[PDB]
Amino acid sequence: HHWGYGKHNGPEHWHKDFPIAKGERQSPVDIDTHTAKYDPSLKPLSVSYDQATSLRILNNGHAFNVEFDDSQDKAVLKGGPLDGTYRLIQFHFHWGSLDGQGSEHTVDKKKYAAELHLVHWNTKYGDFGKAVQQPDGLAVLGIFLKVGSAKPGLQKVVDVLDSIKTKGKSADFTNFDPRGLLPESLDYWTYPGSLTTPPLLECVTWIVLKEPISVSSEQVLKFRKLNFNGEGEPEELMVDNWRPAQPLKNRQIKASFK
Ligand SMILES: NS(=O)(=O)c1ccc2c(c1)[C@H]1CCC[C@H]1[C@@H](c1ccc(O)cc1Cl)N2
Ligand SMILES: [Zn+2]
Repeated sequence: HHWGYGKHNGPEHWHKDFPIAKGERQSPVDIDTHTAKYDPSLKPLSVSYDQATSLRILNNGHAFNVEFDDSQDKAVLKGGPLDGTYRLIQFHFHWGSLDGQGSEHTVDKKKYAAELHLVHWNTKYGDFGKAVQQPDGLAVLGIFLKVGSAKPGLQKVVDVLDSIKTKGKSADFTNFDPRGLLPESLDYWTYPGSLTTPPLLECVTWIVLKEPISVSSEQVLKFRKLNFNGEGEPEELMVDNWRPAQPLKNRQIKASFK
């Protein structure tokens, strides 16, 4: 009886195994655009992905993860609210059963069809396992997906999903360039928060881009053909793998922009 996104094991249940679920800096949150303050001291974000080395794509029973070689400073996130250098380790998405839901963060209570998380760890903690124990261990770059025009840079992801339909399946996934998933603008909101799944550790600087990317109906439909279950188990479609908005509590969301 492991955590998941069903009626009996979903987000309202997680606090029983992970009491930090009701903590002081939980993610995601609603971004009230009128209450977020412009912080003219925030530096522009630095996204250096030109040497990014993708290795593998994995269905972990909760989402699919595209994993990167993070054994050197290849793909890094710096500037914005961050002190130091954060190394890209993996990306994944959260998505809905319908185009009207799927994102974890909301903007004035608006839900997007999906949300991309580019996950980075602080290189002063040496490994991701150490970083998740620190209040400034991770920086997650969050990008909203809306349904409209196709995102050409996503199609290589969409087309390998047949090969990792069920929990525990992995496939080689080399030479994938995550710059193809970025919107034009790097305008962002930032706040201190948490992992959005168990173990819900309060180790994340969230950096949420204002500008969504557009993906096609056919592209998101392929996300929705994935399975939460293992091979040879009854089919349960991988949909609505998103946690809802958590209380902001004693936090301010800052904007990089007016
Ligand atoms: N939706 S998200 O981007 O907020 C997110 C949610 C859950 C997890 C991650 C990212 C990644 C990133 C850091 C820890 C890691 C993971 C975990 C797995 C195995 C481990 O041994 C440790 C950890 Cl903590 N859990
Ligand atoms: Zn995530």
